[PDB]
Amino acid sequence: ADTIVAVELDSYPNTDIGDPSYPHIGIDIKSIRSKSTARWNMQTGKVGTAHISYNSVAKRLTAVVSYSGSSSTTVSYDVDLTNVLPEWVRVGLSATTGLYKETNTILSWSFTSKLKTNSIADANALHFSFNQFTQNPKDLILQGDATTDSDGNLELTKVSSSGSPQGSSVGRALFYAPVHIWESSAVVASFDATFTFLIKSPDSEPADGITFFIANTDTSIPSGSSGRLLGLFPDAN
Amino acid sequence: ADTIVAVELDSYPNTDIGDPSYPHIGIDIKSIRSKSTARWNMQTGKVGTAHISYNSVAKRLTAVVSYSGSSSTTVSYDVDLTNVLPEWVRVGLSATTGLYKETNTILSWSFTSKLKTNSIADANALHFSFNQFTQNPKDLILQGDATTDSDGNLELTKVSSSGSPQGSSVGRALFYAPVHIWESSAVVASFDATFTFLIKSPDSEPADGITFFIANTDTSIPSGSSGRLLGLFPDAN
Amino acid sequence: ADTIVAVELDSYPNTDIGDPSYPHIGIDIKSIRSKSTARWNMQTGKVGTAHISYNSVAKRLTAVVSYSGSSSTTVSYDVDLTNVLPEWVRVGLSATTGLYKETNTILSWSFTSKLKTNSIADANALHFSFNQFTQNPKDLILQGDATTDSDGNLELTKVSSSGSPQGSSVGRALFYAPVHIWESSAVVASFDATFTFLIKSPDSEPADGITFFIANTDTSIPSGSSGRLLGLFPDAN
Amino acid sequence: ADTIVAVELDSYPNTDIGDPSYPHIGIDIKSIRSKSTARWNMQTGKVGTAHISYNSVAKRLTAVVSYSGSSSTTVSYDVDLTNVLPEWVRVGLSATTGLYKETNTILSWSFTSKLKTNSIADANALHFSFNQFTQNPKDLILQGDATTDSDGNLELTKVSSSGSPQGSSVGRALFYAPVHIWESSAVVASFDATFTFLIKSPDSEPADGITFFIANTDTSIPSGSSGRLLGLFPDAN
Ligand SMILES: OC[C@H]1O[C@H](Oc2c[nH]c3ccc(Br)c(Cl)c23)[C@@H](O)[C@@H](O)[C@@H]1O
Ligand SMILES: OC[C@H]1O[C@H](Oc2c[nH]c3ccc(Br)c(Cl)c23)[C@@H](O)[C@@H](O)[C@@H]1O
Ligand SMILES: OC[C@H]1O[C@H](Oc2c[nH]c3ccc(Br)c(Cl)c23)[C@@H](O)[C@@H](O)[C@@H]1O
Ligand SMILES: OC[C@H]1O[C@H](Oc2c[nH]c3ccc(Br)c(Cl)c23)[C@@H](O)[C@@H](O)[C@@H]1O
Ligand SMILES: [Ca+2]
Ligand SMILES: [Ca+2]
Ligand SMILES: [Ca+2]
Ligand SMILES: [Ca+2]
Ligand SMILES: [Mn+2]
Ligand SMILES: [Mn+2]
Ligand SMILES: [Mn+2]
Ligand SMILES: [Mn+2]
Ligand code: NA
Ligand code: NA
Ligand code: NA
Ligand code: NA
Repeated sequence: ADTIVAVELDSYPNTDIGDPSYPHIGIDIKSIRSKSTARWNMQTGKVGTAHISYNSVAKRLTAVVSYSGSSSTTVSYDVDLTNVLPEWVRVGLSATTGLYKETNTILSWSFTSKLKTNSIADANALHFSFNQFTQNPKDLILQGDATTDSDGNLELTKVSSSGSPQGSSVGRALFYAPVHIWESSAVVASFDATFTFLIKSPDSEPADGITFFIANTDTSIPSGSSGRLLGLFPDAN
Repeated sequence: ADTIVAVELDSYPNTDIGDPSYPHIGIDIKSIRSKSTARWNMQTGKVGTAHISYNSVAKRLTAVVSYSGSSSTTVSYDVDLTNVLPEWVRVGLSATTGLYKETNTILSWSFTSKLKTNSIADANALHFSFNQFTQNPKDLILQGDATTDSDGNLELTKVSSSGSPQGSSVGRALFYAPVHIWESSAVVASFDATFTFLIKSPDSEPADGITFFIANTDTSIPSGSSGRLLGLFPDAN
Repeated sequence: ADTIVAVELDSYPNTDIGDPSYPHIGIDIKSIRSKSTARWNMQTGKVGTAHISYNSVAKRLTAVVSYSGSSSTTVSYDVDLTNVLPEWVRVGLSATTGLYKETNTILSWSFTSKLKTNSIADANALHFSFNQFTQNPKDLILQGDATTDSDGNLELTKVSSSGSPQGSSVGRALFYAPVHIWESSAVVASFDATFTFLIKSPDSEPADGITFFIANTDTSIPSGSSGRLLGLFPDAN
Repeated sequence: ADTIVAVELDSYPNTDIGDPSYPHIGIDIKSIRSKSTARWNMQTGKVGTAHISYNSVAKRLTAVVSYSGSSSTTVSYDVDLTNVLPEWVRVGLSATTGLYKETNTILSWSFTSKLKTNSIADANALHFSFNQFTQNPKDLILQGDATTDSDGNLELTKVSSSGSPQGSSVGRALFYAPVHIWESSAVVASFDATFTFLIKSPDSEPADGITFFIANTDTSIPSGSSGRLLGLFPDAN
């Protein structure tokens, strides 16, 4: 199995597998069963922003999800990532729909990782930023249903040519380069990610969610990971 | 009185005013009496590095102080900085000697502050980096005894022309521009600082310490802030 | 007199003092009489963007001014800036109106300066970015008529409470910190600036222009610098 | 054939194929026959630094190669890179030896590419920085003889376990991710690279050189590209 750490924007409460009884954001460490969650007043049809951060000194993975003038939902979790992840990883975005559906539309995404070693200059750095997506994003590994559209958006899950979301979809986008997310001689390892997103749905209870995740480099969509497993895990353990 | 938040590298245990009984690093919020400390195996005559970070989501101010191959001392403290500091601040370095003495030599210093508001692009940013100091550092406000030397170092406290440290010294260096360190509409406010330093001393128990601090914009060295008060506070309350 | 290098967005052709006979962008080195100009299809009432760059190896100061889908005007000039400017400068924006008028509204501004010396890490850096302006921009030196408005814009020249531009106005905004724009031991010195702007006017021939400029640190608006002298020069020599 | 743009640090004058009669730096556009060269006072056994820059407004590709206190060699060339390179590229370092030999040791490498579109925020960015190299650099495509060593250096050409350079060697290292180096709607495209290097040799006339290059994404070492062709070209046309 892969090794996964994620920030989930989970629109659909799957209380049979431990979700709280509301839409929520969560921090996931090697399980769909979040280690920490917060209530999320998700707003269909409005552009949201997520900002995720972590550093190895603080050892606190945090996320905030906002809609302008609209709400600010925050979650954090204390964890030593170096003890969980391999030292080389790929970073990505995932999304699913199930019986119920929603767009999982990414409008922009940025990511920064640093390793520091007793200088004002980083010992290692990686940064990428997209404020739109090309028709042929050569620096993305697209998995499952994920595609880019004529508007420059990344559609993680399937949408029809009219823009309507489809059920039973899974898709992911990984940055092409492996990231050296920790190294045993570094003094500090830190990372930050931001993305903006648009979730539209006609459904009473839109589903299922989208995530930013960090994984082993050769990560692939697990078999059986549609709907409530957000394209990340093979089961609900 | 000024309003001060600091990371102290405190070489001299002043147990009468609450220091632990060893050299230590500490996080100071409006008092010399640190809110959190860690033991510090300080090494005279070796170049050290300090890395300080905070973000408004995590609400955890952290520092790590290292000497290569030598030791890694870390301290953190959970606090909401926006509720403590004014929204405009100056950032700086301070140092003192007292009866006992040490160089408080800064070899490099960098600082980054960001404000983010629902885009992959910062809503506001400030960054500065010095890997050496000019003879006339026009972007620094030098206070007290602080000066730059012919080697490109910032000598926060007095040193003789042979390089020997002097007692009863206080000095500070502030970045010239005010920094907008938080703002009530921002989704996230974050800052990072790094500096490298050299503390030499002939004394059995070198004193007194050096700090990175954040203050009201018009901050000045308090009267009576030499030695154990590290140039930051007018008393030990 | 001050020492000035500027990029001018010159809406009004003052052919008596050497302007071409059209609105134009220009590179100005110690004179209002541009060293290089390009025709500018300026569009009142639309948001424009300017990007300015220079590096000491290439020795080519360049600017591009764009309106989305609208036009792209570019100018460059080969010059060794280190031989013209003092090693410490302030950077700023200036604007004027004269008999004829226009808003000189700045919506965002960023600036980066680097000094490099045989490492992958900069020897010195300064960066600032504003994507809006506070009511009390403590890190700006406002000169003349320049003010910030309730919308978060910087109004370099006077506008009425209805937003109508006024004639015979001059204003400038400088970044608070001096910038070490070159240093004799650096291998490379480089700088980049971006701003976005909005020029509205009811006038047949809107006037007079706005600039990004670099000057001696103590620069002030010259006497007699309204209208065609864009707040930068005391005469048209 | 591949499509190549390079900055060459050419230690060995191959005057039969157009080199000047001295060690030199050069800018290469689709040929080994440099479009522009400068004399280079190369210093065996000393660490050097190269800084390379380009932007689409200025249209001037420049390089400077320095040894501290030692010499500063600069070359530039006016060219519109968007008309030469594909819009997606890989970036890399190459080196060769031939009959005569030298180490082609890279100690650090950084690279930044930006695309800007009428905001203070980049429309697209990629940055990477290595201040040393891992034993298994998962974000590098190593070609030919290139390897990383136990000291954290990248040895582009073969060296023995005692550190002695070998003849008839070719090697390259490419960054794993493709780079979107230009795009037809961008207002500006810019890139910067820095690396530090160490060239040791016992030979009277050390050979052959090392380069930073930009190529089509699927670039490979051409057959017959050892020695004077610096691993980049299949012939001397
Ligand atoms: O998309 C929402 C959910 O739809 C499905 O689960 C169901 C939620 N409501 C239901 C109602 C009926 C039945 Br049948 C099923 Cl499986 C479900 C499953 O696909 C879940 O994995 C998914 O989280
Ligand atoms: O520099 C170390 C310290 O020296 C002084 O306190 C003393 C430490 N040891 C002593 C021994 C004797 C006497 Br007298 C004095 Cl005040 C002290 C004071 O200046 C303190 O503020 C300072 O922390
Ligand atoms: O704002 C545009 C210009 O208005 C003035 O110059 C004039 C341009 N057209 C005119 C027409 C009449 C007279 Br009177 C005057 Cl001074 C001028 C002067 O204020 C110029 O400096 C300025 O460039
Ligand atoms: O490494 C230096 C050079 O060595 C070779 O060319 C020669 C330079 N001096 C010579 C002297 C003798 C002979 Br045989 C040969 Cl091929 C050469 C060839 O391998 C060249 O491609 C290379 O630039
Ligand atoms: Ca769920
Ligand atoms: Ca103390
Ligand atoms: Ca004019
Ligand atoms: Ca050659
Ligand atoms: Mn959940
Ligand atoms: Mn203390
Ligand atoms: Mn003009
Ligand atoms: Mn050559
Ligand atoms: Na878009
Ligand atoms: Na130094
Ligand atoms: Na605005
Ligand atoms: Na090294």
